[PDB]
Amino acid sequence: MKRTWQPNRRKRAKTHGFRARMRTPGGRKVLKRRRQKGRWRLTPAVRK
Amino acid sequence: TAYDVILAPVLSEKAYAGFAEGKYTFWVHPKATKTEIKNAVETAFKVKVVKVNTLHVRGKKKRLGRYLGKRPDRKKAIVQVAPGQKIEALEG
RNA sequence: UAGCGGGCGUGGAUCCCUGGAUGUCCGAAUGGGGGAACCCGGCCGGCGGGAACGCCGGUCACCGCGCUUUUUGCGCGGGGGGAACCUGGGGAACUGAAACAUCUCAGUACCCAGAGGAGAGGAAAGAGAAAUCGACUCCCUGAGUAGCGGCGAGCGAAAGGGGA
RNA sequence: AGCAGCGCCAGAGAGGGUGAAAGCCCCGUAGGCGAAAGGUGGGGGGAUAGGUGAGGGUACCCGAGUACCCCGUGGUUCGUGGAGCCAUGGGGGAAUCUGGGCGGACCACCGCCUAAGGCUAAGUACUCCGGGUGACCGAUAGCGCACCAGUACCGUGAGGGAAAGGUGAAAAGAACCCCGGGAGGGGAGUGAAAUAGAGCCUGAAACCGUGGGCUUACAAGCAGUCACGGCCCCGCAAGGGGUUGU
RNA sequence: CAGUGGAGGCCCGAACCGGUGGGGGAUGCAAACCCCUCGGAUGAGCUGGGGCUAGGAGUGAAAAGCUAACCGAGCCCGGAGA
RNA sequence: GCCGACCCGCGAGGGCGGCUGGAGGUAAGGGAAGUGCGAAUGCCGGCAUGAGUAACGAUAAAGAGGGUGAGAAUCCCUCUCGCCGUAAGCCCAAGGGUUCCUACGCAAUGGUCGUCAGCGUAGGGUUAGGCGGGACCUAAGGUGAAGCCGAAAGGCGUAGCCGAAGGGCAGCCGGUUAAUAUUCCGGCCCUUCCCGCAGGUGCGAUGGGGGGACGCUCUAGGCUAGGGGGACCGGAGCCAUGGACGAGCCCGGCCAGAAGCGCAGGGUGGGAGGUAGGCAAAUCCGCCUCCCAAAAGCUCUGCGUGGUGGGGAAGCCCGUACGGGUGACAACCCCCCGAAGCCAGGGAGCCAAGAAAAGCCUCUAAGCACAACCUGCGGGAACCCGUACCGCAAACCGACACAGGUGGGCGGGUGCAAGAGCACUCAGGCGCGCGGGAGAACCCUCGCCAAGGAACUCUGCAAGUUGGCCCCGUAACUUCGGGAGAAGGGGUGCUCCCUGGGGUGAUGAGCUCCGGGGAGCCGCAGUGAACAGGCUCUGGCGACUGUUUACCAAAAACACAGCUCUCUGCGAACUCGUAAGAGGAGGUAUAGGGAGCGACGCUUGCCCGGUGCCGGAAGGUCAAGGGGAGGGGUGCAAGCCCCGAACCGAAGCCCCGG
Ligand SMILES: [Mg+2]
Ligand SMILES: [Mg+2]
Ligand SMILES: [Mg+2]
Ligand SMILES: [Mg+2]
Ligand SMILES: [Mg+2]
Ligand SMILES: [Mg+2]
Ligand SMILES: [Mg+2]
Ligand SMILES: [Mg+2]
Ligand SMILES: [Mg+2]
Ligand SMILES: [Mg+2]
Ligand SMILES: [Mg+2]
Ligand SMILES: [Mg+2]
Ligand SMILES: [Mg+2]
Ligand SMILES: [Mg+2]
Ligand SMILES: [Mg+2]
Ligand SMILES: [Mg+2]
Ligand SMILES: [Mg+2]
Ligand SMILES: [Mg+2]
Ligand SMILES: [Mg+2]
Ligand SMILES: [Mg+2]
Ligand SMILES: [Mg+2]
Ligand SMILES: [Mg+2]
Ligand SMILES: [Mg+2]
Ligand SMILES: [Mg+2]
Ligand SMILES: [Mg+2]
Ligand SMILES: [Mg+2]
Ligand SMILES: [Mg+2]
Ligand SMILES: [Mg+2]
Ligand SMILES: [Mg+2]
Ligand SMILES: [Mg+2]
Ligand SMILES: [Mg+2]
Ligand SMILES: [Mg+2]
Ligand SMILES: [Mg+2]
Ligand SMILES: [Mg+2]
Ligand SMILES: [Mg+2]
Ligand SMILES: [Mg+2]
Ligand SMILES: [Mg+2]
Ligand SMILES: [Mg+2]
Ligand SMILES: [Mg+2]
Ligand SMILES: [Mg+2]
Ligand SMILES: [Mg+2]
Ligand SMILES: [Mg+2]
Ligand SMILES: [Mg+2]
Ligand SMILES: [Mg+2]
Ligand SMILES: [Mg+2]
Ligand SMILES: [Mg+2]
Ligand SMILES: [Mg+2]
Ligand SMILES: [Mg+2]
Ligand SMILES: [Mg+2]
Ligand SMILES: [Mg+2]
Ligand SMILES: [Mg+2]
Ligand SMILES: [Mg+2]
Ligand SMILES: [Mg+2]
Ligand SMILES: [Mg+2]
Ligand SMILES: [Mg+2]
Ligand SMILES: [Mg+2]
Ligand SMILES: [Mg+2]
Ligand SMILES: [Mg+2]
Ligand SMILES: [Mg+2]
Ligand SMILES: [Mg+2]
Ligand SMILES: [Mg+2]
Ligand SMILES: [Mg+2]
Ligand SMILES: [Mg+2]
Ligand SMILES: [Mg+2]
Ligand SMILES: [Mg+2]
Ligand SMILES: [Mg+2]
Ligand SMILES: [Mg+2]
Ligand SMILES: [Mg+2]
Ligand SMILES: [Mg+2]
Ligand SMILES: [Mg+2]
Ligand SMILES: [Mg+2]
Ligand SMILES: [Mg+2]
Ligand SMILES: [Mg+2]
Ligand SMILES: [Mg+2]
Ligand SMILES: [Mg+2]
Ligand SMILES: [Mg+2]
Ligand SMILES: [Mg+2]
Ligand SMILES: [Mg+2]
Ligand SMILES: [Mg+2]
Ligand SMILES: [Mg+2]
Ligand SMILES: [Mg+2]
Ligand SMILES: [Mg+2]
Ligand SMILES: [Mg+2]
Ligand SMILES: [Mg+2]
Ligand SMILES: [Mg+2]
Ligand SMILES: [Mg+2]
Ligand SMILES: [Mg+2]
Ligand SMILES: [Mg+2]
Ligand SMILES: [Mg+2]
Ligand SMILES: [Mg+2]
Ligand SMILES: [Mg+2]
Ligand SMILES: [Mg+2]
Ligand SMILES: [Mg+2]
Ligand SMILES: [Mg+2]
Ligand SMILES: [Mg+2]
Ligand SMILES: [Mg+2]
Ligand SMILES: [Mg+2]
Ligand SMILES: [Mg+2]
Ligand SMILES: [Mg+2]
Ligand SMILES: [Mg+2]
Ligand SMILES: [Mg+2]
Ligand SMILES: [Mg+2]
Ligand SMILES: [Mg+2]
Ligand SMILES: [Mg+2]
Ligand SMILES: [Mg+2]
Ligand SMILES: [Mg+2]
Ligand SMILES: [Mg+2]
Ligand SMILES: [Mg+2]
Ligand SMILES: [Mg+2]
Ligand SMILES: [Mg+2]
Ligand SMILES: [Mg+2]
Ligand SMILES: [Mg+2]
Ligand SMILES: [Mg+2]
Ligand SMILES: [Mg+2]
Ligand SMILES: [Mg+2]
Ligand SMILES: [Mg+2]
Ligand SMILES: [Mg+2]
Ligand SMILES: [Mg+2]
Ligand SMILES: [Mg+2]
Ligand SMILES: [Mg+2]
Ligand SMILES: [Mg+2]
Ligand SMILES: [Mg+2]
Ligand SMILES: [Mg+2]
Ligand SMILES: [Mg+2]
Ligand SMILES: [Mg+2]
Ligand SMILES: [Mg+2]
Ligand SMILES: [Mg+2]
Ligand SMILES: [Mg+2]
Ligand SMILES: [Mg+2]
Ligand SMILES: [Mg+2]
Ligand SMILES: [Mg+2]
Ligand SMILES: [Mg+2]
Ligand SMILES: [Mg+2]
Ligand SMILES: [Mg+2]
Ligand SMILES: [Mg+2]
Ligand SMILES: [Mg+2]
Ligand SMILES: [Mg+2]
Ligand SMILES: [Mg+2]
Ligand SMILES: [Mg+2]
Ligand SMILES: [Mg+2]
Ligand SMILES: [Mg+2]
Ligand SMILES: [Mg+2]
Ligand SMILES: [Mg+2]
Ligand SMILES: [Mg+2]
Ligand SMILES: [Mg+2]
Ligand SMILES: [Mg+2]
Ligand SMILES: [Mg+2]
Ligand SMILES: [Mg+2]
Ligand SMILES: [Mg+2]
Ligand SMILES: [Mg+2]
Ligand SMILES: [Mg+2]
Ligand SMILES: [Mg+2]
Ligand SMILES: [Mg+2]
Ligand SMILES: [Mg+2]
Ligand SMILES: [Mg+2]
Ligand SMILES: [Mg+2]
Ligand SMILES: [Mg+2]
Ligand SMILES: [Mg+2]
Ligand SMILES: [Mg+2]
Ligand SMILES: [Mg+2]
Ligand SMILES: [Mg+2]
Ligand SMILES: [Mg+2]
Ligand SMILES: [Mg+2]
Ligand SMILES: [Mg+2]
Ligand SMILES: [Mg+2]
Ligand SMILES: [Mg+2]
Ligand SMILES: [Mg+2]
Ligand SMILES: [Mg+2]
Ligand SMILES: [Mg+2]
Repeated sequence: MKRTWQPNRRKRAKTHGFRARMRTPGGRKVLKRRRQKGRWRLTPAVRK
Repeated sequence: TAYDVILAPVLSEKAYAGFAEGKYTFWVHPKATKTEIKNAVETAFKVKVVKVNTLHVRGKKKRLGRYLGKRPDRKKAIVQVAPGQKIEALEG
């Protein structure tokens, strides 16, 4: 039955993407923490 | 900056296949136009290219111990030299 | 970091400090776009036979201030980051009060802007009772005092004195 | 490097390492020396910007939507209180030293200070960074991370978030033969040691197994305890240990 | 009246959408499945792709349903050792 | 650390001895604390129990010979058997990300096995002006110079810019690799850009105009895909087992293709004058006037043809692999069925009234007219990204080689009234990655049953009966449509004979589509298998189709067309927002918001005391504020300061009425 994860890349990137995060003060802090924690991936990756 | 687009020849039965016809395929630099692979191999093997073909070679992922790898990407270009011409340099 | 294959060092190699060079692409990211690391350009040079095509070097974001003849211009600056500290704008609730509403938690948590090796504050329209003191900040003290308080729970100074 | 014998150094007997336990072997330690280059640097020196007089007259100036007053609030120890002071959203709205503000309503006296422009180091705060020290941890501790960890993995995402250190002094890492497809072993060999043989120091417990001793198929059970007895074992015996029949 | 015509939240019935009854499953094939049966099926239809709306908020042919497998107030981190 | 039957201590402990261990330890006497664990459904780890138990993931299904190999139920090959075949085959898109192909290999992964693999190691493998996307357009939306708003962060937003499965745009057939192919190659055919030239024209755009440019349902003509038959064309072969050497059987008889020609369609009025409009730029468009042709012409597209290129079976030898030969010098032709596709912007009807923008064409402005546009030809130029493989699944989403989920295209034949249904079957693909036996209860799915036939039971739950098509026939009631598939019946196969009509051809034969009449044959039974309604009567609720509690409720609940009330005059009421603003609505009372009722029929009574709402210029109370008699504090005073009566002061409430 339709589960919940229905991958689509435009979506992934348009929504949790980097350009996207920088766009809003909210996402900016996210990048900020992400980086200050030392995450390797600052945002989901997308092979398309 | 010209012997830089050409990287090394690709060596493969399939590469050889087309030496017989007019077709020399080699590893080029990944950011190279066909417009440049042209003026490149042209000023490099003193031939005239009538036709360049390209394709990326997504690099396979190898590994070792726990350490999980990823081979570098590449870009074969394959050049069709003016009729009759040849490149002894490659025909070994 | 052994190995295969080759080299270099007293004509001071490796290596360590200092300055310089180079430094693709993305990122404030700034020629334009964009789904970051990709795509597409204008201008002036250059490269290939080179007009068409491609590449190479330079250059072109926006805002503020100053100068300039409206203007086109020209220069100086800004933008983003930073563990904690700091300052300004905004600002809770659990909780305590053995319910709860004033009150408390607390101007705390946090959000936002800014500052910087600190930041604030700072040379009295002051203190407050001595005809005295003499900017500001910090520590000790004064003091759990003075007071504040559904005079509940609680909260809680200053002057002065000793110091930096 | 222990033990022994005889020596020496010390402005150095902090500490570390070397096959174990070293002042004298090694690196250090005490003491002392050093920068072409970049950074720092009034601490010392020099220079510049600036700055400094007494009396008399004059009544020109001395920070405006400001003082001030009232309404609404904030700050302060101050919760509307007798409620000032500082600050200011709304309304009215001055003066220039016969000016103004304050000294907790208000008034009089006395006294203090000069608002409505700005700047100012030090003393202070913190710790990403470097170092030093610990009646601080020693791999379930200490940072989440001693290890390739903000990883693997988990979540669309914000985000969550592990596990995992140790052969030996030296790799000397076990040629070679043997069984096996391999794995793994048995010999040989190295080593002080190989049940130190490679997730290899030590190697506890649960848990699984092999061998041996005592025991059990008419027997009733919180599993033990008390007694006697048989068997087995240690001791010459007196004794003790194991087992368990009643 | 006959002809022609070809309307309709019309009828039967696949795809497709759905879940009526029963059986099965119940450490499942499966954190909602299977079989038989059944409802709609030119419409208030089903559907791919691109978009917008969210936490006292959205969305709701209204069940307090849905809002990333538990929603009478989502998830995360924080206040927090309430 | 391990052992002890010894010693000391009341005990927690300490000591001693043996074995292991192999580099630290820390008296006496004091000090300091992360200081003693059996329990917290405690936290971490390890290891047990259940138990060799349940399971091994669709009941589509196996068997044998040969080969490989240390080892085969499980890998390769062969034959037989079975299952799918609107799929369980084939091609796209998404997601996935090397899973593709080779070679070597089996520790683990694989629910068993594994020599195999989608697994480990390594090497190869993805080629484009023309396919898709970008150097094109615009949609919702997003962003956003201006501008507006907000304590900050930020919100809204014009132009513009971004945004696609929509608009526009030039490639078809065939061959080749182990693995790519409108991408390489072969053949035929195109597109832009630049340069030179020929000819031609007022050229020129971002601006004006045309066009692009549109719904649903039904539908004509012609054609193609696709499919069937052929005694005709080609073909290696076959005569079995009683018969057949034949109009026998079996196989195959296509694909692309420019110009031109043909067939079928779409598009399009032509000429002249005047013009105040398309934000006074126009020869264009619009609008008025008259004349002509009423159709052609011109323009475009589909098909057929077409120089020529290609391909081309069964069967047989070689063959693990997989193809290559044979295999023809192949033939390549007739007839029929025929689309939902094509011509395409076709036609008709309907009401719910059916994107934009660029390309393209045209008009002019600035500017140029040695330019520049336009047409032909010649020569040159033509980038970036994707291209493997999986793709209804063992490669995507579901922790799994999970019976679930996933958009578009193709989806053959025969039969059944039709069909994408059903049964069987091509092509193609599979037998679902544990087997072997046995033939107990019991469970599941399924078959049948004497007599009875609802006695079962909460309930005919479940099963069963019925079932398609054709003809006969069919009631209350009704809103005249219905109720109807009411009910109940009869027919249905096969053979011969007579015959009616439609289609293509030509009017005929052949092919095909739908029938009507008689005669007869067999069986228990003729929609002989599979698909396939049991029926009636009478209450309740709800008018009706719809909606719903994703995962225990599908209903009598919600919704609904319709009715009434009420608000709202437009900068509307109302809603979201602090605001700007937006929605309402580019709507205007035949409208919009709220509320209740809920097709339709007939109807809807009385009670305004209380509550709400509506009305009520009186009165009553009523805050700030205004007012200031009167009183106070202080000063020597001028003053300063405070308190304060009457009186004026909204809405609300009271009151009055609906
Ligand atoms: Mg791999
Ligand atoms: Mg430089
Ligand atoms: Mg850059
Ligand atoms: Mg950029
Ligand atoms: Mg360019
Ligand atoms: Mg250039
Ligand atoms: Mg030249
Ligand atoms: Mg510049
Ligand atoms: Mg001048
Ligand atoms: Mg900064
Ligand atoms: Mg702080
Ligand atoms: Mg309380
Ligand atoms: Mg309490
Ligand atoms: Mg309490
Ligand atoms: Mg603050
Ligand atoms: Mg700074
Ligand atoms: Mg300092
Ligand atoms: Mg300072
Ligand atoms: Mg300051
Ligand atoms: Mg001063
Ligand atoms: Mg001051
Ligand atoms: Mg003094
Ligand atoms: Mg009290
Ligand atoms: Mg306080
Ligand atoms: Mg000091
Ligand atoms: Mg100090
Ligand atoms: Mg001596
Ligand atoms: Mg030592
Ligand atoms: Mg030196
Ligand atoms: Mg020195
Ligand atoms: Mg100093
Ligand atoms: Mg001097
Ligand atoms: Mg001077
Ligand atoms: Mg004087
Ligand atoms: Mg004021
Ligand atoms: Mg005052
Ligand atoms: Mg206060
Ligand atoms: Mg106050
Ligand atoms: Mg009070
Ligand atoms: Mg005062
Ligand atoms: Mg004020
Ligand atoms: Mg006083
Ligand atoms: Mg006085
Ligand atoms: Mg530090
Ligand atoms: Mg440190
Ligand atoms: Mg740890
Ligand atoms: Mg551990
Ligand atoms: Mg660390
Ligand atoms: Mg995951
Ligand atoms: Mg070795
Ligand atoms: Mg050995
Ligand atoms: Mg030998
Ligand atoms: Mg083998
Ligand atoms: Mg080994
Ligand atoms: Mg030892
Ligand atoms: Mg041992
Ligand atoms: Mg081993
Ligand atoms: Mg091991
Ligand atoms: Mg052991
Ligand atoms: Mg014994
Ligand atoms: Mg006995
Ligand atoms: Mg014994
Ligand atoms: Mg009809
Ligand atoms: Mg219908
Ligand atoms: Mg129906
Ligand atoms: Mg569908
Ligand atoms: Mg539903
Ligand atoms: Mg149900
Ligand atoms: Mg059950
Ligand atoms: Mg739709
Ligand atoms: Mg909420
Ligand atoms: Mg969660
Ligand atoms: Mg708290
Ligand atoms: Mg010991
Ligand atoms: Mg000690
Ligand atoms: Mg002590
Ligand atoms: Mg403790
Ligand atoms: Mg403890
Ligand atoms: Mg305990
Ligand atoms: Mg329990
Ligand atoms: Mg067990
Ligand atoms: Mg059993
Ligand atoms: Mg079993
Ligand atoms: Mg099975
Ligand atoms: Mg079957
Ligand atoms: Mg078999
Ligand atoms: Mg063989
Ligand atoms: Mg063999
Ligand atoms: Mg053999
Ligand atoms: Mg279907
Ligand atoms: Mg792999
Ligand atoms: Mg392939
Ligand atoms: Mg294996
Ligand atoms: Mg296995
Ligand atoms: Mg499995
Ligand atoms: Mg094999
Ligand atoms: Mg093998
Ligand atoms: Mg094999
Ligand atoms: Mg071509
Ligand atoms: Mg380009
Ligand atoms: Mg505006
Ligand atoms: Mg655009
Ligand atoms: Mg195209
Ligand atoms: Mg393929
Ligand atoms: Mg192929
Ligand atoms: Mg000429
Ligand atoms: Mg013109
Ligand atoms: Mg002109
Ligand atoms: Mg134009
Ligand atoms: Mg135009
Ligand atoms: Mg236009
Ligand atoms: Mg237009
Ligand atoms: Mg359209
Ligand atoms: Mg045909
Ligand atoms: Mg045909
Ligand atoms: Mg013939
Ligand atoms: Mg015969
Ligand atoms: Mg046949
Ligand atoms: Mg046959
Ligand atoms: Mg005709
Ligand atoms: Mg005109
Ligand atoms: Mg005129
Ligand atoms: Mg004109
Ligand atoms: Mg004209
Ligand atoms: Mg003209
Ligand atoms: Mg035709
Ligand atoms: Mg043709
Ligand atoms: Mg033809
Ligand atoms: Mg022909
Ligand atoms: Mg011909
Ligand atoms: Mg040309
Ligand atoms: Mg491909
Ligand atoms: Mg599936
Ligand atoms: Mg999965
Ligand atoms: Mg399977
Ligand atoms: Mg589907
Ligand atoms: Mg079909
Ligand atoms: Mg199976
Ligand atoms: Mg029977
Ligand atoms: Mg019976
Ligand atoms: Mg009977
Ligand atoms: Mg009977
Ligand atoms: Mg009975
Ligand atoms: Mg009953
Ligand atoms: Mg039933
Ligand atoms: Mg029957
Ligand atoms: Mg009936
Ligand atoms: Mg029949
Ligand atoms: Mg004819
Ligand atoms: Mg039926
Ligand atoms: Mg009744
Ligand atoms: Mg009745
Ligand atoms: Mg009714
Ligand atoms: Mg219904
Ligand atoms: Mg439900
Ligand atoms: Mg509006
Ligand atoms: Mg409006
Ligand atoms: Mg509107
Ligand atoms: Mg309207
Ligand atoms: Mg009536
Ligand atoms: Mg009534
Ligand atoms: Mg009156
Ligand atoms: Mg009086
Ligand atoms: Mg008096
Ligand atoms: Mg008096
Ligand atoms: Mg007076
Ligand atoms: Mg009066
Ligand atoms: Mg009034
Ligand atoms: Mg009144």
